[PDB]
Amino acid sequence: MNIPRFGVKTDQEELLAQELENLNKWGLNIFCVSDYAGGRSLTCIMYMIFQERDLLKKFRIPVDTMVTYMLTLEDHYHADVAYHNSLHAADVLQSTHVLLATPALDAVFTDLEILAALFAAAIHDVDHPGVSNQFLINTNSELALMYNDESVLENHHLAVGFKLLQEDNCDIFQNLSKRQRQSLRKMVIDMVLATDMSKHMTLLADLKTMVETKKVTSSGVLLLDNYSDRIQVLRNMVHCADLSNPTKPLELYRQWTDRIMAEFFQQGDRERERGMEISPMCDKHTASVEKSQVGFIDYIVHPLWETWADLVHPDAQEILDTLEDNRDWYYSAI
Ligand SMILES: CC(=O)CCCCn1c(=O)c2c(ncn2C)n(C)c1=O
Ligand SMILES: [Mg+2]
Ligand SMILES: [Zn+2]
Repeated sequence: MNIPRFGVKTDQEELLAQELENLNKWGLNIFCVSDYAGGRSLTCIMYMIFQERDLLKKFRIPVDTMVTYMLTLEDHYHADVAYHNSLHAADVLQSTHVLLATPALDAVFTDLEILAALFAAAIHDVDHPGVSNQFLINTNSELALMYNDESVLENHHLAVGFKLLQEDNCDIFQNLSKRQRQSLRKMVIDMVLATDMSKHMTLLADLKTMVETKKVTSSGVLLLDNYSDRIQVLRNMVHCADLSNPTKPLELYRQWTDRIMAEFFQQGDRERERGMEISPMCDKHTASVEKSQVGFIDYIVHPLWETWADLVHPDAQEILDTLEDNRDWYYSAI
């Protein structure tokens, strides 16, 4: 291919150039990006980010190969799924891109660790069917049997993300050294596996413990002396970016909330048809969208982002406020 300016073919190039000025900002509107990029946000944003960080040249990644992988990856997100489609992936990627550039983490991560995090973010939900792990377990699916009921979807996301590199002209890591490929794989595994919600408690516990014994340079920049600490920060970062929806401008968060409930209810419908015990928040006949988000933010999202903010202080101060404003907004919408 000839490679379009912003990676994708668009009829609204300038309206798109407008939004991409927010590429490095929390305030980026990915819904607009999707609209202006013919529904290919993940391909667009990943291309932009990779140019922005000079990652194509750094790792000697042919552009045509990069674009072919990204389109392939995007195609394996399900368009009929309400929330867990390529838009969610583009969102999580871009948030991750911002969280990497946060001042308190300046010159901490290697280029490889950066590359891994962005690759993990992009693939973390590929080929999601629109139902939870427990649904795949209860139905005795092939997937749940392969992976022994443990992080089924997440394991599936890793398998699919990596196997796609083998489709014609998709090997974006072809010029990486063996050592680097080995190392990237590990990091990506750890990060994607950390997006299983049942890992959240331990993840946050470790992050909290990290925060209490943190050491800083003269500048305010965090000092992560060794590898083990860094991947712990990377795991939490992608996890944060994954649950970053309620930290965004209210206009966006509400649209995310609508997408997730549609997905949730659609599972519930299917659970009902099959006479299965309905999963939490999936019963359209008894679910309070507004209560659920307040519980979610109170028990999961605030504790998570608070701890992250302590770690990167004071870089996340505005993000934390926005979460608290959004919490309040949903509290009063009951
Ligand atoms: C709007 C948004 O952030 C959806 C992505 C998170 C999905 N999600 C949950 O995972 C969840 C939840 N409550 C408990 N849990 C474990 N809610 C409300 C939720 O949306
Ligand atoms: Mg996931
Ligand atoms: Zn996700």
